[PDB]
Amino acid sequence: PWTATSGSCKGRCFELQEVGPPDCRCDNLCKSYSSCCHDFDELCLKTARGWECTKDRCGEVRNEENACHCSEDCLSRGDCCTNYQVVCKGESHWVDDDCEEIKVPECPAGFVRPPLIIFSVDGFRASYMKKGSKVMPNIEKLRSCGTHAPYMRPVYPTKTFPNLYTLATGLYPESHGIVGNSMYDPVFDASFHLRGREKFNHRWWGGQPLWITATKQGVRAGTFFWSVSIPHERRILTILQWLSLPDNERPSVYAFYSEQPDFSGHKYGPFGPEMTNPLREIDKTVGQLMDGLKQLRLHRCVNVIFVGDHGMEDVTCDRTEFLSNYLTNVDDITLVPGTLGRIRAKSINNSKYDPKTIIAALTCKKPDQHFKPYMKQHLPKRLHYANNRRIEDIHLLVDRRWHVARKPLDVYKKCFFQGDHGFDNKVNSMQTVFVGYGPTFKYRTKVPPFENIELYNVMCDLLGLKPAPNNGTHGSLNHLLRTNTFRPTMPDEVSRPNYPGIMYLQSEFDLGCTCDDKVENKLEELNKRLHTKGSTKERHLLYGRPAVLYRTSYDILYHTDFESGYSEIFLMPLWTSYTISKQAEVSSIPEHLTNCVRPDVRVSPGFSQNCLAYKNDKQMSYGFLFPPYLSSSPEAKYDAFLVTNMVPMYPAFKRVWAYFQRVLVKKYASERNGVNVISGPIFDYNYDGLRDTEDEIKQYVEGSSIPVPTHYYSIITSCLDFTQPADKCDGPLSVSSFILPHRPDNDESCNSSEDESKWVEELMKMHTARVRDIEHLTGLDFYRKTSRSYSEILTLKTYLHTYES
Ligand SMILES: *[C@@H]1O[C@H](CO)[C@@H](O[C@@H]2O[C@H](CO)[C@@H](O[C@@H]3O[C@H](CO[C@H]4O[C@H](CO)[C@@H](O)[C@H](O[C@H]5O[C@H](CO)[C@@H](O)[C@H](O)[C@@H]5O[C@H]5O[C@H](CO)[C@@H](O)[C@H](O)[C@@H]5O)[C@@H]4O)[C@@H](O)[C@H](O[C@H]4O[C@H](CO)[C@@H](O)[C@H](O)[C@@H]4O[C@H]4O[C@H](CO)[C@@H](O)[C@H](O)[C@@H]4O)[C@@H]3O)[C@H](O)[C@H]2NC(C)=O)[C@H](O)[C@H]1NC(C)=O
Ligand SMILES: Cc1noc(-c2cnc(N[C@@H]3Cc4ccc(Cl)cc4C3)nc2)n1
Ligand SMILES: [Ca+2]
Ligand SMILES: [Ca+2]
Ligand SMILES: [K+]
Ligand code: NA
Ligand SMILES: [Zn+2]
Repeated sequence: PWTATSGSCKGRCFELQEVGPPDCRCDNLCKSYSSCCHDFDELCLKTARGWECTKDRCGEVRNEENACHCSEDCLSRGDCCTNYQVVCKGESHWVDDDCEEIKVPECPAGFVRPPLIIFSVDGFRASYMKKGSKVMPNIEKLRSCGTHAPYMRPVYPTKTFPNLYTLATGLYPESHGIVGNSMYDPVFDASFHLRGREKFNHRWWGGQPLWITATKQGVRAGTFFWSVSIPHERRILTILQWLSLPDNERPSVYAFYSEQPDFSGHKYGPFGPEMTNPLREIDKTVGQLMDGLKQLRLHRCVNVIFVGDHGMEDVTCDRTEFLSNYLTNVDDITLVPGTLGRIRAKSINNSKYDPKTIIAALTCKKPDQHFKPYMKQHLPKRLHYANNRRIEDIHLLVDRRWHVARKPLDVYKKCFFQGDHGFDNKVNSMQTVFVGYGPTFKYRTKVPPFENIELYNVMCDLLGLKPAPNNGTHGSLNHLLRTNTFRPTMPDEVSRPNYPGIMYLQSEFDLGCTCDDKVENKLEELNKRLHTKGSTKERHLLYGRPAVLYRTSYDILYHTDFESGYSEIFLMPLWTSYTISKQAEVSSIPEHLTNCVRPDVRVSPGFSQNCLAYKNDKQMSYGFLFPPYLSSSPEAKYDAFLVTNMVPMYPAFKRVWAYFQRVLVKKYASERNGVNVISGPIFDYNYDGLRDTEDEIKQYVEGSSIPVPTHYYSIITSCLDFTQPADKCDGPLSVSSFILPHRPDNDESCNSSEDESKWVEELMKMHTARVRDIEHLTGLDFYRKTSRSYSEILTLKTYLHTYES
């Protein structure tokens, strides 16, 4: 691509509209494209006399060659050194001023809205805010005076370009398309890398990033990307100069980026003694910006976000696993290596390549194996890492502190490095930072940790923009904001339930089921009638019926111990809701009821499962959504064996489910002072994170229309103040949820030959989920009827229980 570098940057330095080749460029990215005009360094990257005013420069004659000015005309030109008022005019550094609440924007005449400045730092691990506090006074003041989270959760993989582009779009990497720092797109037949020019091609970058959302809605944006050779001081000066533009030309949104502390963290590890200086230098850059804003009378006008992309872990060349120690055929694969693995065939002409044999050769083969293979559809759903053709079918999830590589020579013909990142985004070392400071943010406010996919919505709220469709939950971060909150309405219910009564005689059913239940009292007869009409429903359905947000046919079924929403289309519940008090007792399935399945006289035979299909299907068994172990009485236990409570389960999966139901539910009720459980199936055969329609289901119980779930979920809710029982909670709630994969083996669990007490809870913790994850996968809307604010409930639905110490 040819450039006419003989043009000039005169009057165009850091121009905001980029110009078309062959014309030469003067914008903050021209260096990256080898396209700057011949005089860009001379005019636009001045360095003379450095970055600071000194007493002797005060009131100097302007010399246009100087990097920044200390002349009397510099404030009107907008090009003072950032410490000009401190050195020359007796002013204090911003960091030395007391924190004073910004109740309203205090903006210069002609400012239509508070500008937003995003100050992005690469590799800034969450714990640096505490561990580095003594050397980061400007950042500690933003943090203590503004709104801060103890940490912000990045997206997987915890790499730079996936995370920065998620910050910009509100999208998961599988949706925006930047699924790694390295990628092959088989449709394009094209490779994306950190080095080189392919990564500039727009076809890689999907969604709508914030600078485009702004520009389309009439809000002007600074260019967010900076060529690496532009010094940080010059990036700050360029932002301050843009903020001095005339009102009609001046952007409202800006970004600064620092390559530190990531650059040093790779060399020295996250807490290497060499890491103090990079933290001090980032802090000094924040101080330049804040002093510069104070000079422009913008320090009580601009909203500042201080945010990282990911953290940093200790990783050394010696902690590398080699695929050459597992695979015979190592020359027949291409590996994307490091802190994750992605595997595909080296040649699409090789008809000997078999993913199943590769997976099996990588599965629990060495006792302390430091990675686990997955077909991407079997990855924890909370990673949202499958629905992109750029994500290879075979994935390796690498243990924190480790790498994977194809063969040893890859590690020494490429130890050097002491830090790296990329691992599972629930890993503590990978967590990063969020601070918001300014008029629109709250004052001296802590907020709970949240995910970086939520920030795009908030940045849109700060700018008065309608966000493009994204994976945030708009409103979930309203508690960060003083004003500009977004006040969503609950989605409208699409399908109303049927409330069937007794409509069928037992002999109408030819389901091939049997139950030893022929055992016969007017006291207990009215009572069973009241329980079937919903007399215990306020105990077992604590937060209202889930709303069904798509068109379908389903029945509400009431029972003593549980309530369900029973799909006549999928022949099983969409949800089953029950409450277990701290005092509840566990019981056995009585010997005479081991194989008991009972026709439900409220549901037609034609909308029922049948036991014959399970008998004939030699791979598939069944379980129950409401656990028979937690029946309130022997009489109530018969309800748990209704055919309307049965769901298809592989034997291997029933090991996990029966341990959850028999041991773990009661443990959680004990620990949390009661729990409310909502359980159900999920169908996601196209791994898009969204509810399947019936025509997407790939597997049925043999000989039947009974669809097989890809996953089983549970939502486990209790009172945040555990001095109140789950069923009498006046205040905020506490939730944990999971999305367990419905697999025919426990190959994921290397210790599965051992007692469930040694592996099942570990599996469940890996498959922890947000309620929102379950909403996407089911088309249900939970917590419709609480005493809590809708924004509070949205925050609850985005909560992830991480199980990190
Ligand atoms: C996270 O939030 C995001 C954003 O909301 C959610 O993603 C949305 O999900 C929708 C459902 O999966 C999806 O809607 C589809 O849009 C199709 C048009 O798509 C283009 O236009 C939009 C708007 O500008 C654009 O954003 C799209 O961008 C994608 O594709 C480009 C490359 O083409 C990428 O650069 C970009 O990164 C992005 O890729 C991602 O999404 C695509 C799917 O669009 C994936 O395949 C990628 O892997 C990656 O994840 C596009 O440029 C529209 O055509 C669809 O409608 C079809 O389906 C319905 C089914 O009923 C049918 O009625 C229609 O007739 C049509 O069917 C016909 O085509 C079928 C497929 O060829 C065919 O099989 C049939 O037989 C028919 O011929 C559909 O509406 C929307 O695009 C995305 N948007 C984004 C940004 O990803 C996401 O779900 C959220 N995640 C969670 C878990 O909640
Ligand atoms: C070489 C090289 N490798 O990386 C970079 C680089 C990375 N990032 C930026 N700017 C970021 C992009 C972004 C996205 C979203 C938000 Cl909210 C803020 C920001 C600022 N500039 C350059 N140059
Ligand atoms: Ca990074
Ligand atoms: Ca799906
Ligand atoms: K069977
Ligand atoms: Na196993
Ligand atoms: Zn890095």
